[PDB]
Amino acid sequence: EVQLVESGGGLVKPGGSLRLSCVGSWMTWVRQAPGKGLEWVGHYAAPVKGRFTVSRDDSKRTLYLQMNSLKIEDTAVYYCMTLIDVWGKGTTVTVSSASTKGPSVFPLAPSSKSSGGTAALGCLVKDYFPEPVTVSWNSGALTSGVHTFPAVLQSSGLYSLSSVVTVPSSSLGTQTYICNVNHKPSNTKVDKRVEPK
Amino acid sequence: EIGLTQSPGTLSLSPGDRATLSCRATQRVGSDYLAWYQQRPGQSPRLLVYGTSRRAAGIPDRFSGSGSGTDFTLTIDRLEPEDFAVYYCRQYETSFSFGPGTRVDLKRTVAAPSVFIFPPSDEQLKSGTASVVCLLNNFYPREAKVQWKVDNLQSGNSQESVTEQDSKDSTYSLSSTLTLSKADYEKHKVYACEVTHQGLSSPVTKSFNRGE
Repeated sequence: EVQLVESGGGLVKPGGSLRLSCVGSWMTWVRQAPGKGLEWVGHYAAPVKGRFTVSRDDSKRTLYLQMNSLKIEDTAVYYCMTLIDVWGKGTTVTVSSASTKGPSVFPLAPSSKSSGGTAALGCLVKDYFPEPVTVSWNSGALTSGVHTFPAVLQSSGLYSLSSVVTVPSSSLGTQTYICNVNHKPSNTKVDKRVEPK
Repeated sequence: EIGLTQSPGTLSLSPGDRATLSCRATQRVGSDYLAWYQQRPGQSPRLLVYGTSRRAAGIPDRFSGSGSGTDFTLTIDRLEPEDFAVYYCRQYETSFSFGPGTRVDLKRTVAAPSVFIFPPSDEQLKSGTASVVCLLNNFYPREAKVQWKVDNLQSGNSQESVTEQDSKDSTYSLSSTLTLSKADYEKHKVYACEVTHQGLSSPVTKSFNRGE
């Protein structure tokens, strides 16, 4: 089947530059900022004209997007597109001046009975960079009720996230709850016991 | 040169309903230069129709393209559970921009949020920052409102995030976290979270006093 693979996406400082490539087996580049819609970059767009330059090699089967003098707003997932359309899997480009940091995990202790089988508790995955982070509960045993929210980018440039779970209020005396936070970019694994306060 | 708008922002329908999405342009677009894309959460976009009305390969018959000039519509004749996604329209004549998107979610019985409030942990207070978290759990529709009261005081600096529509229950969950310094936090007593929602006849408030 007609497929496309992308590479070259990584972490870059705001002033820096990066090049991402797409090999096939006309071409279009589009990006998607976190939680926003598809934005056409070039195939130039007004925010990227002048700084971005699309090149193409018909010999080595590749399409290049040369991103020079990046900005924070350039942080997105860039896609290849070229009747049967085919799209690459995407590679994320993150532009920030913050350095890689492991999250600080804080308990969201169960309180606020709101009772009748439902109690809420969770963990606060705070001040980490970059994305993504993985949160599981009781080493993967707890899967019903867990909501791991999409991260928000704080003003400091570090992300923050909350992962909550609803459990029978009868069980929080008996059952113990630990959340497993895994931040692969920083090679950090944290287990935090959440107990009532 | 040309801007695009889509209506509505979110579309709440049930499986077996007929969906009609709209793409409107600021200036006229030729009928060979308007396409429609579909994107499910966590996947790459997919071409549905191109040239206003022509379908792409392997696309079911429910998807119908229509429109001309400055108004275009995408029709999904009978919705299937896999058809609940985000749909973008794209022009490619003078301007090549995408539209804002239209979210199509499963219409579900109205569900009021389960509100929970979490005080800052003593471990966090050892760092010099206090972040109190309000949780709105398993509600529908997606539209909800959260307001913060550090004293019976209205705030202007907090952050929120909302989950995607759950694959099984078809509900949403929202978390609003208020970030204060430890100096600010220790000064005030009663911390309240006010929640407004279509499933609530009157606003729900959950609060705690710092001493507890």
